[PDB]
This record gives sequence, C-alpha cells and structure tokens, in this order.
Amino acid sequence: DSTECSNLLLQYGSFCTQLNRALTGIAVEQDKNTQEVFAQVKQIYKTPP
Amino acid sequence: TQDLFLPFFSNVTWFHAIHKRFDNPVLPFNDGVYFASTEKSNI
Ligand SMILES: *[C@@H]1O[C@H](CO)[C@@H](O)[C@H](O)[C@H]1NC(C)=O
Repeated sequence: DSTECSNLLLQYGSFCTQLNRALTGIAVEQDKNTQEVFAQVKQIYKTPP
Repeated sequence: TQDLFLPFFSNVTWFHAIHKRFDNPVLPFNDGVYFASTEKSNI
C-alpha cells in the first residue's frame, strides 16, 4: 500500500519479475509432469459396462 | 523511465484562433503542458 509504488517498482521490479518467471516456469513444469504421467496415451475410450 | 508524460490516445483540447470572434482561453497549467502549433504564417 505504498505511496511511491511507481518509484519502488521501477527500481526493483525486474528482480521480482525474474523470480516470478522462475516460479511460473516451475508451475508449468509441474503441469508438464501431470501431463507426462497422465496423458501418455490420449485416445479416450468409452467406459465399458 | 517514470516521469511526467502525455498518455497515448489521450483526448487533447484543440483551440482555434479565428472564427469574426478571436478568443484565447486562460487554460490551467497542471503538471506540464504539451502544446502543438500547426501553421505556416507564424501567427
Ligand atoms: C475522449 O472523449 C470521450 C468523451 O467524448 C471520453 O469518454 C473519453 O474518456 C476520452 N478518451 C480519450 C480517447 O482520451
């Protein structure tokens, strides 16, 4: 809730941006793990009676 | 950089000089003003 949000953001935003990029890459990686383990075969088949 | 700037796609008040009424308003100066003059005969 700072008054000078623009000045602090301009000074220190790229550091947080690269850290957030790294953490977002981690999250996308976890999605890649879920796709790797659960979507090996994409042929969705009807559940038999 | 963060500084005083003119926002893009802003509405700029446009004031004529001739109509036979000649009027120039006393516009307020707040946080700097961008002024554009498009004439050829240095009026
Ligand atoms: C331009 O003018 C309209 C009113 O005519 C206004 O609603 C809008 O905020 C203004 N926007 C721009 C393009 O600066």
